[PDB]
Amino acid sequence: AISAPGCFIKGSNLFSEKRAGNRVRFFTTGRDYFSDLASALDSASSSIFITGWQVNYDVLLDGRRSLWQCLRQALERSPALKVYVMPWLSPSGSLGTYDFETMLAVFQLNAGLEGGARAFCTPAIQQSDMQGLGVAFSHHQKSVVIDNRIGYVGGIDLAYGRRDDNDFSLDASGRRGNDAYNPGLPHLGWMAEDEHVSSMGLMMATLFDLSGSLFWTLHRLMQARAGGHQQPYRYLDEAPQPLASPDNARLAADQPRMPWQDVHCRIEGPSVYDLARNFIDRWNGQQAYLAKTPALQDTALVRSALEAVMKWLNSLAAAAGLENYLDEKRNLRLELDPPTPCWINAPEQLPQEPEVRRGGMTVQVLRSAAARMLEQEQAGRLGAGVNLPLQVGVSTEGVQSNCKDAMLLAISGAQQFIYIENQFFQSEFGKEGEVFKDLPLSGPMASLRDVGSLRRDFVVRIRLEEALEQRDLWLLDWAEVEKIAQEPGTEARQFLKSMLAMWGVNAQGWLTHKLGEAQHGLLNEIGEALARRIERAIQREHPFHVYLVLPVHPEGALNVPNIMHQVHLTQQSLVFGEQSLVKRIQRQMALKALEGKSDPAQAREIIERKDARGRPVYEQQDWSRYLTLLNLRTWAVLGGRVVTEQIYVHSKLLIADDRVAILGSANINDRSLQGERDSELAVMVRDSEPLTVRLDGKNDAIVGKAIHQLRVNLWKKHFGLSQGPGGFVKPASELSAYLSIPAAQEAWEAIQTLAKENTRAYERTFNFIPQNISQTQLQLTPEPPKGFEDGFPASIWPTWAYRKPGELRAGGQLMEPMPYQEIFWRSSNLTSVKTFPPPNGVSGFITALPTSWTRGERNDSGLNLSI
Amino acid sequence: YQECLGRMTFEIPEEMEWATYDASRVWQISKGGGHNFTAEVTAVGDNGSYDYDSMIFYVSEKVDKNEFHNASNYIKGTAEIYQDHLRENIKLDKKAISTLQKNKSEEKSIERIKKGIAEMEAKIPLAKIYEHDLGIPDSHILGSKNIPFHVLLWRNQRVYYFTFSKPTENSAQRIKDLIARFRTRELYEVPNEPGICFPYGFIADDGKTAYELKNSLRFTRTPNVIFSLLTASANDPWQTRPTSGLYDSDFRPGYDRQKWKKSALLDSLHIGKRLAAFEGWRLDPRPDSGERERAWFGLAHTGGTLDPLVAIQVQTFQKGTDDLTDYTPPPEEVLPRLKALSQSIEQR
Repeated sequence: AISAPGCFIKGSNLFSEKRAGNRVRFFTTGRDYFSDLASALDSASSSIFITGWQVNYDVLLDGRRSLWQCLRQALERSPALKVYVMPWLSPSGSLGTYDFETMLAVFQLNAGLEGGARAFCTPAIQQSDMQGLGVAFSHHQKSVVIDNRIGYVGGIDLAYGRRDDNDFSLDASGRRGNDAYNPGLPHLGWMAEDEHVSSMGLMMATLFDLSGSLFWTLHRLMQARAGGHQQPYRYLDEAPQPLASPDNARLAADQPRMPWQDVHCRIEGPSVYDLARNFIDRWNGQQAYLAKTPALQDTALVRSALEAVMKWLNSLAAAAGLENYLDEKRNLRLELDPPTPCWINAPEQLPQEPEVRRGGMTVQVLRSAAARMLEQEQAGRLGAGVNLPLQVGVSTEGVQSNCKDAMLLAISGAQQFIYIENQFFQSEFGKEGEVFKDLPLSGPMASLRDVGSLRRDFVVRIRLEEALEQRDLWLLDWAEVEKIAQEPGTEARQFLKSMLAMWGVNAQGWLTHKLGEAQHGLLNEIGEALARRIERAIQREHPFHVYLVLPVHPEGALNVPNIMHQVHLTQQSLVFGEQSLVKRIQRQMALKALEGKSDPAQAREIIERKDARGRPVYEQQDWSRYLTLLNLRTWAVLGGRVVTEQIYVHSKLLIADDRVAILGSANINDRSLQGERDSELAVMVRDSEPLTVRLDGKNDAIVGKAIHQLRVNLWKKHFGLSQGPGGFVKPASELSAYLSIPAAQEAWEAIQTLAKENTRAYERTFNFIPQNISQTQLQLTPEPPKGFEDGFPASIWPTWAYRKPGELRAGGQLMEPMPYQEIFWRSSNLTSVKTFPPPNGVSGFITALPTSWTRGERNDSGLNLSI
Repeated sequence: YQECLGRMTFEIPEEMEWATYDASRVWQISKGGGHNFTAEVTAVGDNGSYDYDSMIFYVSEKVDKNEFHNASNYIKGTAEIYQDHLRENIKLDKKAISTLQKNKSEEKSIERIKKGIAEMEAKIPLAKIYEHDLGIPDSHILGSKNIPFHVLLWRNQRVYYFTFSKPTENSAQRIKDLIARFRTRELYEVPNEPGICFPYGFIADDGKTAYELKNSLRFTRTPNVIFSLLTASANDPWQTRPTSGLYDSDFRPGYDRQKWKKSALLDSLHIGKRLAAFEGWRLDPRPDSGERERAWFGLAHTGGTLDPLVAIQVQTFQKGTDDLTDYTPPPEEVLPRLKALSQSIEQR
């Protein structure tokens, strides 16, 4: 780390410092990572630590074996194995419907194992400042460390929808069950006629086999583990049957899956010790937190609940069979086993201090954590009597923002180029521009938000306004809701479901508003870091550049108010806001081009007034000299119809002058970057071997080779060049020359022109996809020959048409179906389905980013910026 | 000490101020939201409507001829940028078709893309912005090739914008008749003939054509509390509702129960002679710890089916949101003055 002035972060609260002699092997697709994980688990002998945001054992690693199967085979192979798994725990029952079977799968992981209980599970409780607002916060730590020698870190968690190939195919028939991931569409398949496994069935079956402190007592009986032979389970040990959603509906054959792009790495060296120390400290802290005695009233409630469960089991004549462990078919006592936490104090489990090796690939591990979490880990260390040796410069009390400060330092130290590829983008943008408080709430958002606007006569009879204000099912008037249901009309029949959905959305609207007072604004500073570096490049008049690759819109349907608010904040941060990235770049370029004949203090006002177009001076500048904001898209033919679908860019990768390849699990939102809300594991890898490169086509440069290859493969897939034959998207071969030049202008001009061509072809074919100018405006009462050429920007639902966008007294509606609707995909008999001619001229997956989407449209849900 | 909004007049107890369009926002008035007090203590949708060819108008605060010129500059820039986007679409389509025509490539779509290009080029000339004169002193009047619309005016450092959604072939005739009938007006001045009353303006007519106006009001003594007045004709083509801009969020605000307590607000208030309800809410601090802040809401809307609809909406703004630096008075402090104002409302 001497070839560049830029070095790692060096403060006080850092979790650890840079460690050399690491064997780093990056991963670009999910399939490769899963296969390597299968091989490493097959090699495992001593101890395994697993932590992740969402852990699923249904997933297939090598295409034939699942994660739980691989772990069980590892346990069978090694009679001295020790497995500790630490997922993230939701404080409520579930934020959504991801899964809830991780705990019972780990339970069944010890079934039939000779010897004592060699596996332990411990859900991780979030810890922050006050936690009243923090209940929503989580853990975004992803890591698997094997035998204290091989470790993993990245963004690809062992979950559904992450294993993707180089082709980016939209066909979903190949995947099984929950592996067909596409949150946007309303899934319309069905798997569990007589084949698949019900989610509730296996859990009540395990309750039958056994024969808020509920989670505490469930983990207590988990700790009191029957590792002996209890029952050979068919559906996971010799008949690997897939699970299903709570409604057990799948993605239909003619419905496209949603491609998933992510990055990951494997590590080998002394930094695996760093990851192991992190896991051990967190495990000890959570055990110490568990050591606290729960409420006696809660204990009595759980005792009554289990008594009722066993009474129901006894009443079930078929289920009332025989029991042998801790229950003995009701012939034993109750279940109040004394607590006994299992620390990681065994010297075999403690990792040995590793030596300092030279060269290789130096790695730093970055963590963000709260003061509560740090003091809990101190309590755990004192309780378990474990104190691993630490380097000089590490802290144990305070707050970490290692990912944020690391990104800031890389930005402040970059020299030529930066490439970013993320999932979110939410930083400061100033006060909102082109959006004002006098302006009425947008069309779709107002339709979602206001509840008395539609059918005032039908709402004044139900009078459920007070019911929804007071949040009471009993206060909800059964007589009035039944009267409205029995009211004549097909539109009324649909309105019943619509208003049930509205209540489901609006039932809880008072989470935390006046915690202090209502404020607006984002906190993290990555956007202004990019802007300041770009402005320094402007000031010194030397070449510099930054990319950004992000998804088109966040995961899920575009009719969810929080997703719409994230689109609003994304557009404000990117472009719309008055002091956004584009605005800051334009202001600096105008200040530079107007530095000739202008007073110093005067120029700060001279760059402000308008031109003959009416727009201010700095708006005339072109920012494409510092910014290439791009997305990813594809298309296919499934079942005889043309389909298109976005590629969700879920990776969190970052590059710094082909010398650093950042990677981890920190988004570009405040909840992950600020430090006091969520915890993660990001790494900061540094090369140790030099390589020549002609970055800008004229001047030689000395950078790394692994980083160069990683970026080359990222682009190579991004352009469709690496995919296999037979795909629907042709390769972008003309960029094979430009891929290796990130500093030459012609490279970004070529890629930008290709992006625009792809976008134009997609616009020619479709109109429901997000674009700038709405195409549903033509399908209206106004006639084209009169002289109506306005061209209004498309709304957040691009088929929504505005009669007059300035106010809301006019209003509008949708003219053609949106993909999240059911009439889009289902050929209803009373109507005729719409098909589209195939697109043409489309090469690659990258398309232009629409910066006129939702222009002058107010999409704010009024909910907490934190939640 | 009296003022008129729409077609109704009332008596004001002490000093008052109307809501007019933002001076910093005057130039971008084609995208009109409405008048405001300041950036944050506004309401939603303060503008007037008139049945003369679907007319809407705004009134600005004290601005100058530089901003008056900037307004038309913005209106021209919009059409300029649309033309640029339309031209780049043609460029991209031409490149696409040139790459498509390659050795008996995809067929049966050349006619489709060509007819698309034909439509795209047919809709090109209609987007030009043309200026007119009409012999009106200091008027930036715009419009299409033959049919004009988007009226502009500048009198007494004000702006009067008049747009019509469905102008016919005689649009210039109609709008010049309308602006001939238009006349400026001053605060605390009430005319003696039928017409329309909006802040600093009055257009006389026969007194029968439909109308719909809405504006906000605030006492200069108590800037923390504002009142928005709503007026409309009987059975108007827009059928405006009494709430009109509340979005069911000001009805049910969010707050922490730990430090404040809320209660309903049902009071008595008669507008003109008829008696009106007053349904809203109140937010009260709790004596557990130091909490000196208040907020409340209310709405009274008697009328509409036969007489003109009259609605009064009361909305409070917290201390420190803006230049205002005073605590929010409790409702019982300011409701007597609202009762005094509401009882003096009469139609012309």
